[PDB]
Amino acid sequence: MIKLCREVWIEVNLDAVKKNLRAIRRHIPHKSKIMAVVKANGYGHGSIEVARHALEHGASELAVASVEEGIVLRKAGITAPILVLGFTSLSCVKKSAAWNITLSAFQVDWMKEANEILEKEASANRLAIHINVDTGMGRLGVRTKEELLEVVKALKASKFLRWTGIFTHFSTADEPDTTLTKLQHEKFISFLSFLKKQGIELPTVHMCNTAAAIAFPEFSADMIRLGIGLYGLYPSAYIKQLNLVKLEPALSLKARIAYVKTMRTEPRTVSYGATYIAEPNEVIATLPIGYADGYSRALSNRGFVLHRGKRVPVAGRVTMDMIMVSLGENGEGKQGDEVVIYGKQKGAEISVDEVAEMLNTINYEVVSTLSRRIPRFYIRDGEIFK
Amino acid sequence: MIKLCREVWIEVNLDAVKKNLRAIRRHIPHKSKIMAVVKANGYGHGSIEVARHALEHGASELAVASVEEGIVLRKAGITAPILVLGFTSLSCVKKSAAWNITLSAFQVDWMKEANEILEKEASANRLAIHINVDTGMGRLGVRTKEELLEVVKALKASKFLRWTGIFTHFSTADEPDTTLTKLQHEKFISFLSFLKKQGIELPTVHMCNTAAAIAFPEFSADMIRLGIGLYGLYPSAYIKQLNLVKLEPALSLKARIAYVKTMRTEPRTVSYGATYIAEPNEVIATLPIGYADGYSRALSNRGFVLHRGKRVPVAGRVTMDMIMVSLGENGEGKQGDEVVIYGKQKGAEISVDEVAEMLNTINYEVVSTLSRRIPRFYIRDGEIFK
Ligand SMILES: [Cl-]
Ligand SMILES: [Cl-]
Repeated sequence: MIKLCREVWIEVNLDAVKKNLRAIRRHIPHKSKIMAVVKANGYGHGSIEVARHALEHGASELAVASVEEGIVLRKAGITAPILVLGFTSLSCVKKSAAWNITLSAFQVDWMKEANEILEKEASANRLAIHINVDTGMGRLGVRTKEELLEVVKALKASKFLRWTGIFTHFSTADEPDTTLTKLQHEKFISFLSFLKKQGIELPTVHMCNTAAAIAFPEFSADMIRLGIGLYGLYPSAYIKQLNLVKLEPALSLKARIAYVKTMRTEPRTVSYGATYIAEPNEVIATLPIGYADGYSRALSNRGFVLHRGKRVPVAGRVTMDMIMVSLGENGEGKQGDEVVIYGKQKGAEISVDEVAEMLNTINYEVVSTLSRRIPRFYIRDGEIFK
Repeated sequence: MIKLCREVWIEVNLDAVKKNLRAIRRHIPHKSKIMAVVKANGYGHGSIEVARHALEHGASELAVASVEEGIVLRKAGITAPILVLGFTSLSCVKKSAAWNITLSAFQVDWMKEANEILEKEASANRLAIHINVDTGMGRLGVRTKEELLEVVKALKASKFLRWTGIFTHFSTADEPDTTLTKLQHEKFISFLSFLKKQGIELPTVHMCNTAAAIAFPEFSADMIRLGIGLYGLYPSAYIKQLNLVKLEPALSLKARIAYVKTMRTEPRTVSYGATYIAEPNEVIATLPIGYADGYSRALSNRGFVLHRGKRVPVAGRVTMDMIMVSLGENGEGKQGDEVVIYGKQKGAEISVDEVAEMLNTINYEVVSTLSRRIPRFYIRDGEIFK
């Protein structure tokens, strides 16, 4: 069924993804669109297959972190609009227009130089642009209404650029104190209305993320940007509280046992530093995953895996490519049994939220640091492919 | 010079890899060969170009973690012997014999069935095997002198296999207490003395890693396995202190500044959670690197980068694709300046070993978790390619 030389892999359930998008579509207003966020290799899930599926079941645009992530999607066949969320260098203006990637921009001088570059060539490639307004994130974007007016005029004069959006970003919308989130919203609404008093007509307006759309659905306007909710995970434990939308997690991680032995002979030391010594009756099983795959070294002598429906512990330090687990005295286990690292087995579970809690971080980082050297398999309609 | 859409990259200095190989050659006996370890994408440095250079300057063989990692090396034109250090499933016996990859084994029944697979397909190729003996690591390998002889017996009665090595691994050779290292050596030697009193001839013998080649060159036997020393990093502070061999680090990580602004209007909050609030004359700069690249989120409000030879601090939380740093009141900087994240700039340095200490791990983990969406550039005789 699954045949590998080194026996470790990931499974992505695409029937879960479709349900997560149903739930969201049926929460926000009917007049709002969905932009699916698939940067950082689909948050560790794989960007190509998730985008393809999301476009068939409710989304109409995509977002990525860089031009290079967008070009991978065009070569897979996708003709939908693609927006780049970070900052793009002027030396990629010609390539973005050629592949028809939408760029973010917020400076008067960037606009003119990008216009002159496409004018010194020709090509019916007009470059599409979204303007970023910084209302409190403090990362990228324009920050005063006088400055925004200068950028909008510099762009409306530029014959080879085309204005298709304006957005902002909320920095604390996953928290129970809503003070700063409403501040940001008032500031954005006033800037937009100042443009209206001057006779300027507005394109697509977007501002919400996963937490903003669950919590303040009346901020949806034209479009939202759905990210972490696409993959079946909640922005914060607090947003899980409200109990407004039901999501189902899409990823799990598995391996097969490589060797089993009893520690009868001496010495009975295990792994680097010899931080663990076994009984003469203890059974030790070896597994093919290590910290270079993204399984944190801080889980030395601390973590768990599921074998035959029960949790067994890591024994000794984590190494680059393998870990050892203890089956205890008596023992019971064979070369080739299936183990679950994240996910479910019978009626037991080790969830990604649990591991992130144990390591003092967030679920976002646990999934998106899973190495590309692990192969990905996709389930759709109960059957497996790649 | 370097031109990028998203402005972040790695530089790997092959002139430094060459000097590391020379220093090790002069310190060990002349009869002993060198096997270069490039598993896990060359400890994060890139496996292809580093293997090429190493075989041009002293190494005779290579080691990897899995059949798939060896296949990337053969596809780029490399014909040297390649040994898999982990466990390989019988699924890939026919494939390994076709791409001429050497595998480790230590079980009588695995030996028997591997021989059968290649028998029933005729096969002109003979699968090369190395036997792993477990003297104190507790990970994989054979444990008693009687059952090692059954395995030697079975491998010998197998016409489609070829015995080309026997080895073991030291579990504490980087520590001041040399008790256990002396004991494992003693056991390993009496096992081959046992085998030699039966008329059995021995193939290539190897036991040393980086640390045990430096502290005990009299253990070199036929061959050593040079891993972290090749990249210019010391296995421990204790081995670095003995001042026996001089290594030079190969890797640096850089980027360019995306945006600059003075926090004149309100609110002056910076990044998710609003964990840092700026001053109205403070200058804030935005860089394109994040925790999905492998820059740990635990460096939020804690780490540094180098700008114009100064250490400058991360402001607020690390995000998936970007960080923010503070230039101070009326600070000095321009959109496009060069920043150093790991490495040396003007008179300053942030070393990999410092970042590892700050996060309570070892230098192995820091380098081998740098993501593959970051491009690697190679420097040889002081100039650029790839
Ligand atoms: Cl932003
Ligand atoms: Cl081993």
